[PDB]
Amino acid sequence: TLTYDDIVGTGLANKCPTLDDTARGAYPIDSSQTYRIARLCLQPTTFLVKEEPKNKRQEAEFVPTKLVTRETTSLDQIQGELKVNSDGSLTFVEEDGIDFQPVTVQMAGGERIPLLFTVKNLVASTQPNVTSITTSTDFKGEFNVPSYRTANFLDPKGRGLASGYDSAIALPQAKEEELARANVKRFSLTKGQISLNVAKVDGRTGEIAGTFESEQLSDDDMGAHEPHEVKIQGVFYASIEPA
Amino acid sequence: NPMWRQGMFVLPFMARLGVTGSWSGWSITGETGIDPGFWSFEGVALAHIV
Amino acid sequence: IPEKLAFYDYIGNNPAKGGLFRTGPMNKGDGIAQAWKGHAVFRNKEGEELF
Amino acid sequence: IPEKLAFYDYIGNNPAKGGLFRTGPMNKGDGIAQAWKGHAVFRNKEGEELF
Amino acid sequence: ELVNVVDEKLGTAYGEKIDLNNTNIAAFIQYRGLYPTLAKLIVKNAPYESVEDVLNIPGLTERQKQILRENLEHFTVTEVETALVEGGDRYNNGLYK
Amino acid sequence: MEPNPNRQPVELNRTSLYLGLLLILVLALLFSSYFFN
Amino acid sequence: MEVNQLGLIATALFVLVPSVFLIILYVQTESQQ
Amino acid sequence: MEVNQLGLIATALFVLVPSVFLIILYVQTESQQK
Amino acid sequence: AELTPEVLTVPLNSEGKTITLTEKQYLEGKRLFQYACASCHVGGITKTNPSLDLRTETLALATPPRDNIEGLVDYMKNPTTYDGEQEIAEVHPSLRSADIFPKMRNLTEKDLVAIAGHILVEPKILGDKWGGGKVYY
Amino acid sequence: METLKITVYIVVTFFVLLFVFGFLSGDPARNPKRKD
Amino acid sequence: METITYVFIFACIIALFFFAIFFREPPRIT
Amino acid sequence: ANLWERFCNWVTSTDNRLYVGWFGVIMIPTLLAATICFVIAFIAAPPVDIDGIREPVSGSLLYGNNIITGAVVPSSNAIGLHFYPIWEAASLDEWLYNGGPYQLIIFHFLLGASCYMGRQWELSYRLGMRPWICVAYSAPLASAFAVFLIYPIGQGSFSDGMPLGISGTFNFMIVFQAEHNILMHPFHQLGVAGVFGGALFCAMHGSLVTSSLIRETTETESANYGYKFGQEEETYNIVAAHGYFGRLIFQYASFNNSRSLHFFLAAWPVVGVWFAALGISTMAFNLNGFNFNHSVIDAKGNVINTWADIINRANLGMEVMHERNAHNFPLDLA
Ligand code: CLA
Ligand code: CLA
Ligand code: CLA
Ligand SMILES: CC(C)=CCC/C(C)=C/CC/C(C)=C/CC/C(C)=C/CC/C(C)=C/CC/C(C)=C/CC/C(C)=C/CC/C(C)=C/CC/C(C)=C/CC1=CC(=O)C(C)=C(C)C1=O
Ligand SMILES: CCCCCCCCCCCCCCCC(=O)OC[C@H](CO[C@@H]1O[C@H](CS(=O)(=O)O)[C@@H](O)[C@H](O)[C@H]1O)OC(=O)CCCCCCCCCCCCCCC
Ligand code: HEC
Ligand SMILES: CCCCCCCCCCCCO[C@@H]1O[C@H](CO)[C@@H](O[C@H]2O[C@H](CO)[C@@H](O)[C@H](O)[C@H]2O)[C@H](O)[C@H]1O
Ligand SMILES: CCCCCCCS[C@@H]1O[C@H](CO)[C@@H](O)[C@H](O)[C@H]1O
Ligand SMILES: CCCCCCCS[C@@H]1O[C@H](CO)[C@@H](O)[C@H](O)[C@H]1O
Ligand code: OEX
Ligand SMILES: [Ca+2]
Ligand SMILES: [Cl-]
Ligand SMILES: [Cl-]
Repeated sequence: TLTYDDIVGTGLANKCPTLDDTARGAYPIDSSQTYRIARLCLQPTTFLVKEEPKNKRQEAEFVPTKLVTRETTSLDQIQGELKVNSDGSLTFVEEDGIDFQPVTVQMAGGERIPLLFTVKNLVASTQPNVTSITTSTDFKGEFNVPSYRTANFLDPKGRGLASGYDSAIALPQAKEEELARANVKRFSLTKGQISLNVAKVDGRTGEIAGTFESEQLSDDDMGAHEPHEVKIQGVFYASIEPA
Repeated sequence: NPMWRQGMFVLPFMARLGVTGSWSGWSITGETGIDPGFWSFEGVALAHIV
Repeated sequence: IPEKLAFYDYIGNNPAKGGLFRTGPMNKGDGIAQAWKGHAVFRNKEGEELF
Repeated sequence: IPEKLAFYDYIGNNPAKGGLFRTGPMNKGDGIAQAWKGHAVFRNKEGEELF
Repeated sequence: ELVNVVDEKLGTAYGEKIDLNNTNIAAFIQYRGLYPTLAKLIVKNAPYESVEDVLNIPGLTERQKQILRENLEHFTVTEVETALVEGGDRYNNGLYK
Repeated sequence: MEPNPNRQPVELNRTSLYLGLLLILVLALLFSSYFFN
Repeated sequence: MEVNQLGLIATALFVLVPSVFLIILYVQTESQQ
Repeated sequence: MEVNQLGLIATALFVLVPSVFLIILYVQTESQQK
Repeated sequence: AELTPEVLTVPLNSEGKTITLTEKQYLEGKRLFQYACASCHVGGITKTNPSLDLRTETLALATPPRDNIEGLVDYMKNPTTYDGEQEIAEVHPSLRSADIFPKMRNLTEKDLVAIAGHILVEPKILGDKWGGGKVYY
Repeated sequence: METLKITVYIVVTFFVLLFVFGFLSGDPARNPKRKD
Repeated sequence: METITYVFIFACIIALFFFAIFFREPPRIT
Repeated sequence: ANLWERFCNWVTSTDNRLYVGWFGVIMIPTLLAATICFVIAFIAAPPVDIDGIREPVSGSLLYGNNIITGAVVPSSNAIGLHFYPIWEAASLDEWLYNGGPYQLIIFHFLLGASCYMGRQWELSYRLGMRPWICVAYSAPLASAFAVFLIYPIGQGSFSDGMPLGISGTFNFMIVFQAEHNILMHPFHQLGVAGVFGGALFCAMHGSLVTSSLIRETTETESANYGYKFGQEEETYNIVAAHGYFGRLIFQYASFNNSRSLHFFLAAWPVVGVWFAALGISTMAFNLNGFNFNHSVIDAKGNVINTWADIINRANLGMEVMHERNAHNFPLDLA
């Protein structure tokens, strides 16, 4: 039970809470009660990026990468409704929280891959018939991945979507067709997928923990280039409460 | 696109004797996430300049 | 057939096809190889395989 | 209007628009001039002429 | 395929009126009685299929509905534009004075 | 330092200069086409 | 003509480097007593 | 980077011509009867 | 140009009764506005909430209307949000909150009238510069 | 990184000790004139 | 080519510093 | 003699081609480390996220710079004043992304240059000279401290230290004007009088001495051969020099005491440059240049602009544009 001053600068603030090996119980679901996730935490331990090989034929593989933006990657303080469905499955509907982190990783050879690691607007559901959440429960869901930069962001020549120049002003008489992809900024919105595999349950407290894997696109630099496919693996923590 | 398609002359001599990785993480046989230690291609170049 | 094996069976990789003043990487001539097109089989109207 | 007169009324021919290390002919910047596009008249939805 | 969606939006009713589905909250200061109380409710409860659906926000007082009706003529709705509503931008769009 | 007694003066007479410049300029005239290719 | 763009610097140094070597040697021969 | 294709020869001659002038002068000063 | 009685004549209320401020009144208003208000409202903007300025057209559309002496004096006793719905003395300087905003402790009715008069006269002099922010500096 | 840290700490300490013991080694007397 | 050029000129300057200091014309009182 | 005594003798030896000395023992390794890292980083370092907004700026030659645009870029705003040595990073890749080279370079450079100044004291003592050459060097040293250390401390980040590059220096200067109106600060004004005055007195002194050299050479020889290193006699006529300058202005405006003259040459640029350094070092704590914006008002209350107000318009342009993605709130408070 630690204070800020115990934690500040250790790296522990980017780590999700854990559960003891003894937490292999079952958290009862009373189909009559309303429920919430009062805290969801996601702590990535690995970023993989799918390679883009020269001929489609040979499946491209996800390869390991080097994190260059330090211990700034976790999602936390996320909350929302935990619905009990007709078939006894549960559906988590994310309402709010620190549900995104920009992250840059680096491929072998140095190429940097920024991504907006996120679960924004996550809707994730368990199997049917979850009378108790146990270490057999899984959540599978989809979430939105908005553009890594938001609409005000200006490039190094001052061009932007909701602000900025709309041409390459340093090349006043250049033909504009060849610069259209750089000049006309576009705002991506794509889908990601995540699975949460419950490995530990404290039936008393309503806390669960486990591992996650999500898949999503990386930054496209407001439409300047094609995004990469990213797979994030890590651990998660959630506390469930009667709402 | 191996080294001999790219006009590389000393790279194959480093490779022949066991220097096959870069500090930036790739290897000549197409690996990723390798740690060559000091004796990467860059470490060999630096040693010769010193 | 591995792409690598097919690529060795191509004259653009033969070292006896160069010129004294054709300078630089092999890639500067035929280009940077991207993909094997596959093996071409030629046939005439009768359908006989031709080489 | 003679194309030659229109061309004088264009800033790419103004000698105070260059750079000390932007070298060579004017044609190297804006290009080799081919034709006058004609005089552009801008109007808003009300039909008022704008400049 | 390459169009600036914010400039395009300027050519719709978004460019003429307060778009209940997209416009940043500070715009509601242009008319008596809308800011901050009704402004907050309107942004919180967007999007609206038509301007008059703004009268149906749960928990509006009777006086609020009347203020809303008086200002329907200054409102529009257009399709929600991701670029204008992501980033918390309806509540602070990076512009001050 | 004591002087090094192995030092010798070097010479290039005017004829040698001319012969040498002719060699270089003619080699350049011959090889330049191949360098431009 | 689409010539090799290093042709000019290759040619210029091919001439200048040995020509100047010779000129250096000639001039300091002339200046000897 | 799409640099000016004459920048290399210009820099090289800029360096070489005056440096060679000075070298010529220095060596023929050294070779003068001391 | 001069600071004339005309320049100095401003609405006292919403019915269009006017008051002609004296020069001493104007100058006292400027001085008191600097003392009590300019840390947030220099030049007619609002540093801690730039969406709301002190332009006369803005004040006119406040609820209750604030484009007159009496409206401004009332604001300084009991400030509200722009729609009139919430009283904001706990976070905004007023006579009602002089316990927590001590620079309001000794202000008289005549002082508030003066600050109000400065707020209404300044745009008549400065035009769009008043409440305009850095664009108009 | 730990090995690098220790190495640099050792290096720095070594030089800093040279500086301190160096200036303690009768420095006022290392001048060409009065040596006490 | 530009990078080579800049580094080459720089390297020559450092070489010059070495010769100017260690192979200077020695100061001699006469 | 002891091993230690022989070493101390060598360290402090007056006969080493370059003096070593106790300050030298710290100066040599620190300057070499700063230099080596500077040169490798200027050539080959990848882009650095200076403003902590994941917007990396390319400073190196191999990543698209030339001599003029290239720089070692300041460490990330996310770091602030935190100490970021190599071993605090998870990897060299991270260290490079975050501007680690800049910290390593500046801290070794400032230590090594401080020791350079001590070394100038030290050798003067070993040689039986008077001791204050080091005091003249404290002027440029104090200025390097102002831009690499004191300014970052005041502003709370090394991301606001001067970049190690030519265009980056100009960037620092322009942002400083926008944030401090340094042109309107009297210590920067003293700095300018110091360096313009330094240059004027440099040219003056050189021309006056050169004007009065005693004839010792023929027309075909450089006059410089008329002076032999270590000769006892003065090589020019200071009375003739004074006779010219005294009449150029008036007699009392001229120095005929060479010691007073040379003192003045030292003191003018050195004091002015101390004040330049103290300008940067006190604008570091935001006590800024004179602000006469709207100082002049007409009978009605209309602002009558002066040249100060025109300066203010230029400063506004710099202010609103700089670090165009970094500010979310309306005031730039550091
Ligand atoms: C500590 C010393 C050391 C080490 C470990 C290396 C290591 C390396 N060098 Mg460097 N090198 C060094 C010193 C060293 N070098 C020195 C001093 C020079 C200056 C001459 C060089 C100049 C150099 C060049 C120019 C090149 C390298 C290259 C290389 C690489 C390939 C080596 C190779 O193919 O050798 C092959 C060596 C031989 C085949 C040796 C032939 C031996 C002959 C036949 C001996 C005959 C005489 C003997 C007395 C006969 C009797 C013997 C008796 C047993 C009977 C390797 C990373 C290559 C490279 O990749 O560069 C980046 C390359 O091109 N080096
Ligand atoms: C054993 C020596 C050797 C060999 C085999 C190679 C081989 C190679 N190099 Mg390396 N290289 C070398 C030494 C070598 N290099 C040296 C010493 C340098 C520093 C100059 C370089 C710098 C270098 C660069 C910068 C590059 C290469 C590249 C290459 C590739 C293309 C080569 C090419 O186009 O040649 C062309 C060869 C010729 C045109 C033949 C020249 C014949 C001369 C001019 C004849 C001179 C005649 C003389 C004047 C007559 C005198 C007559 C008198 C006696 C009377 C190839 C792998 C290229 C590559 O792809 O890099 C990835 C490349 O970019 N090299
Ligand atoms: C009066 C002199 C003069 C003028 C005004 C021109 C004008 C022109 N020429 Mg011509 N030219 C000249 C002399 C001149 N030329 C000479 C002497 C030659 C033989 C070298 C040429 C050969 C030439 C060619 C081959 C070409 C031109 C072209 C042109 C056009 C483009 C010029 C340009 O890009 O400049 C660029 C100018 C600069 C980048 C300025 C150089 C600044 C120097 C490097 C500063 C040096 C500083 C110094 C070292 C500092 C010392 C410090 C120390 C004391 C301490 C322009 C109409 C171009 C054209 O379009 O032709 C159709 C073209 O292709 N000219
Ligand atoms: C048409 C009509 C009417 C015609 C009539 C013309 C006529 C005959 C007029 C006569 C009447 C008359 C005289 C009228 C005067 C009118 C008038 C006042 C005009 C204005 C003139 C004017 C404002 C002049 C400006 C003077 C001025 C600013 C001078 C410079 C002063 C100054 C700041 C000097 C620097 C200070 C200083 C102490 C410098 C010394 C540092 C220095 C140079 C060191 C170098 C140095 C110095 C040495 O000393 C020697 C030795 C050596 C070695 C050496 O290194
Ligand atoms: C409200 C009122 C109160 C005012 C108080 C203000 C406080 C300010 C303190 C100022 C007083 C200090 C005077 C010290 C004089 C001095 O230096 O003596 C040392 C010598 C002795 O003079 C020499 O005098 C010598 C005799 S002796 O040394 O004095 O004994 C003699 O031999 C020689 O010929 C003669 O030249 O003075 C000189 O060399 C003359 C040079 C002229 C002045 C130089 C000092 C200032 C230059 C720096 C200016 C920087 C600002 C510019 C920034 C860019
Ligand atoms: C900062 C701490 C402030 C000081 C000091 C003063 N005011 Fe203010 N003012 C401030 C804010 C954040 C707001 C908006 C509050 C809200 O939620 O609506 C205001 C608003 C006003 C207004 C209303 C403007 C309008 O267009 O309706 C007025 C008339 C006003 N303030 C006057 C005023 C005076 C006279 C002050 C000194 C006595 C003063 N304010 C101080 C912030 C701050
Ligand atoms: C960019 C390409 C550059 C190529 C550069 C080539 C460098 C050429 C270096 C040649 C140097 C010749 O070296 C020079 O030799 C001469 C004699 O020849 C020496 O001269 C010595 O002998 C001569 C002749 O008896 C005496 O008069 C003289 O007093 C004595 O010093 C010089 O002291 C030496 O400096
Ligand atoms: C003296 C050599 C020191 C210079 C080392 C440069 C870093 S190493 C360098 O890094 C790049 C990007 O990470 C890679 O693309 C490249 O293949 C690799 O050689
Ligand atoms: C002058 C360069 C000094 C930098 C040295 C970095 C050493 S790093 C060191 O190098 C070894 C090489 O065999 C490896 O085995 C080891 O795993 C690696 O960490
Ligand atoms: O980081 Mn560089 O620059 Ca000193 O102000 Mn704030 O922060 Mn940023 O902005 Mn303006
Ligand atoms: Ca499980
Ligand atoms: Cl900036
Ligand atoms: Cl901010």
